[PDB]
Amino acid sequence: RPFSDILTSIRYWVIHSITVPALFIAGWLFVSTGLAYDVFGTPRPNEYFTEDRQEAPLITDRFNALEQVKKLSG
Amino acid sequence: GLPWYRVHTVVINDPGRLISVHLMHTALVSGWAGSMALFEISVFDPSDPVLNPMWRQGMFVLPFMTRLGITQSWGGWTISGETATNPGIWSYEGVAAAHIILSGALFLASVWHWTYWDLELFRDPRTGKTALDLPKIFGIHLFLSGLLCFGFGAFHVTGVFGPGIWVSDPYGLTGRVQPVAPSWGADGFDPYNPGGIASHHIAAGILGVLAGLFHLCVRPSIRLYFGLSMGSIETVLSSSIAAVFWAAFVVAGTMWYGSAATPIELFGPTRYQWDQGFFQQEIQKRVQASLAEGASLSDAWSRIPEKLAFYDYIGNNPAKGGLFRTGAMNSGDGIAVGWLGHASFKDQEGRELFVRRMPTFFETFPVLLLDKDGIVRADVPFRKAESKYSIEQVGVSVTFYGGELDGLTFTDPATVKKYARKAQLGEIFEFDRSTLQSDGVFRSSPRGWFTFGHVCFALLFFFGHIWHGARTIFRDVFAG
Amino acid sequence: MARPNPNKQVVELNRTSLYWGLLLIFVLAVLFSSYIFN
Amino acid sequence: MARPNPNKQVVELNRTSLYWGLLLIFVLAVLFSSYIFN
Amino acid sequence: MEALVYTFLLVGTLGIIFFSIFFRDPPR
Amino acid sequence: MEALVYTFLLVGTLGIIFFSIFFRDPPR
Amino acid sequence: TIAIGTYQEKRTWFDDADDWLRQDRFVFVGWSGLLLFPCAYFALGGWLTGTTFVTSWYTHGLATSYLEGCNFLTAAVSTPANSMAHSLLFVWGPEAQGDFTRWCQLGGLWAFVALHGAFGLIGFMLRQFEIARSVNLRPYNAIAFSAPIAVFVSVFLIYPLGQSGWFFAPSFGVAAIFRFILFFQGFHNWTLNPFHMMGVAGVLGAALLCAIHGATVENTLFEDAEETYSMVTANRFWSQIFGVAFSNKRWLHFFMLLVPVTGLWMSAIGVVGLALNLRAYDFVSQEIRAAEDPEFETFYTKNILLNEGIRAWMAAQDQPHERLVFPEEVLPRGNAL
Amino acid sequence: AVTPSLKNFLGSLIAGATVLGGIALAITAVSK
Amino acid sequence: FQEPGLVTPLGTLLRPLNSEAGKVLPGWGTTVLMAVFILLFAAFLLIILEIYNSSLILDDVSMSWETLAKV
Amino acid sequence: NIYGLTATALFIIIPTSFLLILYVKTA
Amino acid sequence: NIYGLTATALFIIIPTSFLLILYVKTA
Amino acid sequence: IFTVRWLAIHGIAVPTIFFLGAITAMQFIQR
Ligand code: CLA
Ligand code: CLA
Ligand SMILES: C=Cc1c(C)c2cc3nc(c4c5[nH]c(cc6nc(cc1[nH]2)C(C)=C6CC)c(C)c5C(=O)[C@@H]4C(=O)OC)[C@@H](CCC(=O)OC/C=C(\C)CCC[C@H](C)CCC[C@H](C)CCCC(C)C)[C@@H]3C
Ligand SMILES: CC(C)=CCC/C(C)=C/CC/C(C)=C/CC/C(C)=C/CC/C(C)=C/CC/C(C)=C/CC/C(C)=C/CC/C(C)=C/CC/C(C)=C/CC1=CC(=O)C(C)=C(C)C1=O
Ligand SMILES: CCCCCCCCCCCCCCCC(=O)OC[C@H](COP(=O)(O)OC[C@@H](O)CO)OC(=O)CCCCCCCCCCCCCCC
Ligand SMILES: CCCCCCCCCCCCCCCC(=O)OC[C@H](COP(=O)(O)OC[C@@H](O)CO)OC(=O)CCCCCCCCCCCCCCC
Ligand SMILES: CCCCCCCCCCCCCCCC(=O)OC[C@H](COP(=O)(O)OC[C@@H](O)CO)OC(=O)CCCCCCCCCCCCCCC
Ligand SMILES: CCCCCCCCCCCCCCCC(=O)OC[C@H](COP(=O)(O)OC[C@@H](O)CO)OC(=O)CCCCCCCCCCCCCCC
Ligand SMILES: CC1=C(/C=C/C(C)=C/C=C/C(C)=C/C=C/C=C(C)/C=C/C=C(C)/C=C/C2=C(C)CCCC2(C)C)C(C)(C)CCC1
Ligand SMILES: CC1=C(/C=C/C(C)=C/C=C/C(C)=C/C=C/C=C(C)/C=C/C=C(C)/C=C/C2=C(C)CCCC2(C)C)C(C)(C)CCC1
Repeated sequence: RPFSDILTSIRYWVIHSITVPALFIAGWLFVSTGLAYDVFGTPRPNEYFTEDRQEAPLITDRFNALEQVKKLSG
Repeated sequence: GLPWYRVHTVVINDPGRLISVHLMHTALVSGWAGSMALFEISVFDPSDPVLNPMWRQGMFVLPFMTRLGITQSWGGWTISGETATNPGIWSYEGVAAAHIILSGALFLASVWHWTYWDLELFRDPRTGKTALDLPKIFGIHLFLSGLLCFGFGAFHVTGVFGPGIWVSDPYGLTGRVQPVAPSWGADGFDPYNPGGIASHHIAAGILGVLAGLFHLCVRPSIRLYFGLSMGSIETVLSSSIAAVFWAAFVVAGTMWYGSAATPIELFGPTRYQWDQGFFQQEIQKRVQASLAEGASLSDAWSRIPEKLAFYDYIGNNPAKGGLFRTGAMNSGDGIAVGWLGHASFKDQEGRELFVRRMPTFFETFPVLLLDKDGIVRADVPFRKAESKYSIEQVGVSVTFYGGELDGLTFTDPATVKKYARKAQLGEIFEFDRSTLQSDGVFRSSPRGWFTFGHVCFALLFFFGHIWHGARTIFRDVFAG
Repeated sequence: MARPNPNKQVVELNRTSLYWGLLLIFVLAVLFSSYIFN
Repeated sequence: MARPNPNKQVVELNRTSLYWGLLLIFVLAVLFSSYIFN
Repeated sequence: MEALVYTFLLVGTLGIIFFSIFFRDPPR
Repeated sequence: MEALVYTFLLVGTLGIIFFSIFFRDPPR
Repeated sequence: TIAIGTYQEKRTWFDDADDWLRQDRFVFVGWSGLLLFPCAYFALGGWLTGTTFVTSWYTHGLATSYLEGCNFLTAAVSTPANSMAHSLLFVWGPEAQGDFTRWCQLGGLWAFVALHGAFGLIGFMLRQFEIARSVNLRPYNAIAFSAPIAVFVSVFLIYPLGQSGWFFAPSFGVAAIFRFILFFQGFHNWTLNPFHMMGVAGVLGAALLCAIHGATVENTLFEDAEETYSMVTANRFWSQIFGVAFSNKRWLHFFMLLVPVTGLWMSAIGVVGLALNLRAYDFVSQEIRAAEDPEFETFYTKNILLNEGIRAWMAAQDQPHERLVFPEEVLPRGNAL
Repeated sequence: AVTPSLKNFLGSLIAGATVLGGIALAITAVSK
Repeated sequence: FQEPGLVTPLGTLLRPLNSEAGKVLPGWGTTVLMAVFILLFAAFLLIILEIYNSSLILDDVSMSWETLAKV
Repeated sequence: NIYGLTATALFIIIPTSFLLILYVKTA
Repeated sequence: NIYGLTATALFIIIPTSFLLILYVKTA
Repeated sequence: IFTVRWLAIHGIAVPTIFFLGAITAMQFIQR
């Protein structure tokens, strides 16, 4: 299927013109609404240093690491 | 004519000469084994198996013999230390002579097979051209390998007929050869259980016997026969090299991380034991238990064996040597002679201080003395640098508990500085560097050298596998 | 005794090969002797 | 420039000559080094 | 005496270069 | 270390003898 | 013997799958594609997602992502903390226990990227073999490509396995790779190692050969089958100028192939040597001579002093798990010498 | 015997088997 | 070249083994068994690797130097 | 440093001699 | 004894190599 | 309509445009 025919097709143009902005705004909202911070766990600029911990985190655990990160996080 | 790098390709389609060259290589290997064992015995010093074990003398081939029960020497001396019973026929010199004799016999066999290369055995009965039935040859050889594996598992290691194998306590204090009872539960799969080795060898031998019998009784399929091209012999070489470097990787890993097949009694401690404070934790727990019994601090510390304290020394760490720092470990920092004692540092006020042990990854770590809380209180400043918390200003003092210098105390700034620098490395020891003119730089125990060499060969053999597989798959275009 | 071996061949290498080999050995030597002596 | 030299010749020496030469140098060496070291 | 060994190696390498330059094997 | 030098000279000489025996030039 | 040499026999489903896979399409799927396209794809994703959203605030105590305000150079995918040791960090493993957010926080994404990328490299060189077989050509490309696989395995897999854990492996990122380079310089004295010397010689010689061959071929073209460029003219020119010139085209192109592969293989052997801390770090004779005679001083002594400075001034923050605090009087300085 | 890690390993194993089966079924269906 | 090789008692004893080189079965043979057993061996190797790595913890398994004293 | 001297001497002598013998045989 | 070692080494290298060069040229 | 080329291009592109939108919005975030 040569590229020229698909490029000149009207159906292609309309469907891509309606979908591309949808994905663009989807990403915009996904980052601006803060869902990215929660899903990927990156702290926002105002909770890097919780009041209990004023230094950088440190793990010191291999198996029992989950609640360790819970304590370090938040 | 052929290039310099193809001279050995003549034997590809000449089975007799192939047999001859393989015998000759086996002869070289056995002769190396014998000669290295003889030199090994000629150089070894069994005077002090406590603070001068075999692994500190650059003993590479002897530990493998020691692992499988051979402990007695014809010279009377024994690895355990005593003179023991009569050596018997099976001794280190015995194994060396046996390997040399075997190498010579294989040399004669190789010469015989070289002279007589044309044999009806290799010729196809149907057609005059020479042919080799690779699947069936594999069948016989796998059958033999399975039989040998089952025999080793059920007779030698098990102790039913043989002596068994080496086993030692977790902390490598007392260890020697015994029979091993096979373990069939899940506990037999952990790396640190000899019964795992016994059960493994038995089961692997049985399954190898079954697989060899099958490959003997059944012939390949046409689709497989032409896809894998088992007609040619090159594919066999490629697959063999693949399995070989897999084995090399596995063996190197098992050596480096430590397993029941490499006891620290005769291979040296592993670096991860020093990193995680294995022996340090052991000594601390034992001394704490002794103190709880009511004995005084000096009395409690005096109970610790010299061997256990020696294992907690940075010098005994394979990850500290140098690529070109050749020689035995003793050539690096002398031969250990006695243990001075656990050195405790206390400041003028009374608080106890502890030197920050050098991490295994550094080479010149500055010395710091830490308080129980974890705050730096004293430290030797950089050379000819400004001083604020040096030894003199704080005036720390050192007292030795246990060992040779038990009870003695010192307050001289130079002496305490030197002893703090020493304790940085772990437990302090007295070394007679004059005997071998020790250069003062650490070397790598046999474990590190074995791992290095075998991993390098593993990579090279991966490349060899790729090359020979490439030639095999592309035979037609390569030929012309 | 067996008949003469059919697949007998001889090895050859021209002057370029000799120069390459000698240069390789000498370069490796000058590179590694510094560490061998230590 | 002058014309090509007419009496230009090339030196040759066969394998026997090489073996003789090497054996002479090595024999002289083994004989005299014992005194050179002294 | 290591210095003499180093100079020997360097001069030998230079000799190999010289011989490769001026005494080339004519093609075929 | 003179021993190694002497041994090198001796084994080198034996090598020359061996090559002169087995690797002879066929005359003409 | 029982049947013919696999001409037709029966059209089993395997034959149909093979025919579909090896179709002459825009993209050659092939069998190796089943192993290459998925894994490699994930690897790329595993990096880009890793560079974009997740953070390294817990493994290394650093901010390495666009979300936290990092340039393209600074952003990176950080290795798991040293506590994780040599765990493979399976998302279903005990460390993460199926919690994706905590799996990302612990740094398992680095392990994801590394493992899937290694398998992608395997699939790629299998693809090279497959296409070479399909076109009836010698697979010298696979032999050439074996070198980068060797370097990747020796640097990203063998090295951390030889060290305490994954923590000391390179972290995917430009600034991270620069940190790794300076880290080897400071601790292992990697520049002094003979194997690195041989590898750098190979690499620079490869670049030299590329440039010279391009210039020579482009400057001996015939006026306008037969070879476009005059080989005799080029041979004469490079024999007059340099002294030695190539006489056989096949040998020349094979040499171009041979140089870089050897260089990188030797460098990989050197990195393997470092993985066990077997480092060509010191000359004992020079060190003792400098010790006995303070006046004596060479460039090597200055390099050793610089390495000491690097270690002392970087270990404070490069290895947080050690909890290292250095009093200001302890850090090396030039004037204190 | 019923430790959670074994459960997770078996889950991963069945997931990989599912992936392989899906790929094989897709290849067979698309081919014919 | 047509003349066969030397005749030996061991040689004639061992002829039956190296006698039908090239003989092959029709069809796919037992390749399904190869699928099954390759997969089983892969599972076994994965079990061992996760046992040694400690990523798979078992109640009986201790996976440490302290287990030498045990049994 | 005797080990270094002997190792270096062997590495110079054995392989270069090896090559020279082959080349002499070729011509 | 450095002088003896260097003299011996020179006497083994220069003349034998000299012979080898000529022989290589002849063949 | 569902060719492998289509699948490849869409699988590459869709995350690409999604991430470009995410990044451009991400740049405007007040620090
Ligand atoms: C089981 C191991 C094994 C076996 C049986 C073979 C057998 C063969 N190989 Mg393969 N090969 C192997 C491993 C093996 N190889 C590995 C590991 C590599 C990667 C390094 C290669 C790379 C390789 C290449 C690139 C080529 C071959 C070729 C060949 C054929 C001719 C041998 C040759 O090169 O001329 C004889 C070689 C020499 C006389 C030179 C030896 C000098 C060496 C390099 C230095 C001395 C080393 C030392 C004395 C011994 C080290 C021992 C160490 C292993 C512990 C022959 C069929 C050639 C071939 O088939 O082409 C048609 C070919 O081109 N091999
Ligand atoms: C062919 C492509 C391919 C390959 C080679 C890999 C390979 C890998 N992946 Mg990736 N992955 C893939 C596709 C692939 N994956 C796809 C398509 C997805 C999206 C769904 C993922 C998503 C993914 C994640 C999210 C993770 C991995 C991880 C891993 C690693 C561990 C896998 C493991 O141990 O599981 C177990 C392995 C197997 C099941 C392999 C087969 C073993 C045999 C065949 C089992 C035989 C059992 C039995 C006989 C059959 C079942 C019978 C039963 C029905 C009764 C490994 C490097 C993990 C990792 O290490 O990351 C750090 C991880 O976290 N992958
Ligand atoms: C840093 C230098 C460097 C790079 C980036 C590079 C890259 C490449 N070389 C290739 C080929 C080659 N390279 C070759 C020789 C060499 N290549 C060299 C050095 C490099 N080669 C050197 C020095 C040599 C000499 C030996 C050969 C002989 C070939 C080829 O045949 C091949 C080709 O055809 O080129 C056009 C391509 C392989 C495609 C691929 O990975 O398949 C897809 C596989 C994937 C995606 C899996 C790998 C995943 C990786 C390992 C995980 C990390 C991914 C992150 C994005 C990493 C980011 C890191 C940050 C620091 C930025 C690719 C374009
Ligand atoms: C007292 C004194 C003497 C002081 C010396 C001090 C001192 C420091 C000495 C240097 C020490 C030293 C030698 C160190 C280097 C050691 C070192 C690291 C060696 C690496 C060795 C090694 C085995 C590494 C393996 C890697 C390897 C394979 C590298 C190869 C490098 C190499 C040879 C590259 C090629 C270089 C080169 C100049 C090629 C040009 C080729 C050329 C003439 C092409 C021209 C040309 C082009 C055409 O296109 C066509 C068509 C034709 C026809 C043609 O002709
Ligand atoms: C204990 C027993 C002894 C053990 C040791 C045995 C050693 C055996 C001999 C090994 C060496 C063989 C050498 C062959 C040498 C040789 O003649 O090879 C020639 C070969 C090409 O030859 P051809 O195949 O074209 O020749 C066809 C026929 O005519 C035969 O030559 O080149 C190579 O394959 C690579 C050569 C080495 C690499 C060359 C380039 C890189 C090195 C140069 C670096 C210079 C420095 C640059 C940076 C500063
Ligand atoms: C500083 C610059 C360098 C200075 C040094 C230069 C050195 C130049 C080379 C000198 C050496 C030349 C050697 C030629 C060697 C050579 O090839 O000669 C060959 C020559 C006979 O050759 P033809 O004349 O028959 O050959 C004709 C042509 O084919 C060319 O050979 O024999 C001699 O004249 C005597 C040779 C030495 C004496 C041989 C017998 C006695 C010594 C052997 C003793 C063995 C031990 C027995 C007792 C244990
Ligand atoms: C006015 C300019 C003066 C320049 C002087 C410098 C000249 C350098 C000549 C290098 C020749 C290397 C040996 C070639 C041996 C030889 O005979 O090669 C011959 C070879 C050509 O081979 P053919 O094409 O005839 O091969 C045909 C095939 O069938 C194989 O025979 O030359 C090349 O391919 C290029 C090699 C460049 C390699 C450059 C390496 C440079 C290393 C320098 C090391 C210095 C160490 C210093 C220590 C202090
Ligand atoms: C069939 C696959 C279906 C899609 C699986 C999900 C993929 C998307 C992942 C997004 C993150 C979700 C976070 C939960 C992550 C998660 O799924 O954990 C689920 C589970 C652990 O969860 P728990 O046991 O704690 O949960 C208990 C219940 O509430 C059920 O979750 O782990 C597994 O049993 C295996 C999961 C494998 C999932 C990865 C599939 C790929 C395996 C590797 C295949 C290699 C094949 C190689 C062939 C040669
Ligand atoms: C005949 C006989 C006899 C005797 C015999 C003998 C005595 C033998 C010996 C033998 C021997 C005595 C052998 C030896 C061998 C050795 C070897 C085989 C070695 C090898 C080596 C190698 C291979 C190396 C390598 C290397 C090096 C050098 C280092 C590093 C690198 C490398 C790896 C390269 C008698 C009379 C009794 C009787 C009859 C039989
Ligand atoms: C992890 C994960 C996964 C997967 C993932 C993936 C698959 C991803 C992908 C991803 C992707 C696929 C991404 C992409 C991205 C892209 C980007 C991010 C781009 C960018 C670009 C740019 C930035 C550009 C720029 C430029 C240009 C070139 C043009 C103009 C100029 C400039 C320079 C501006 C899994 C399933 C395993 C699990 C879950 C999670």
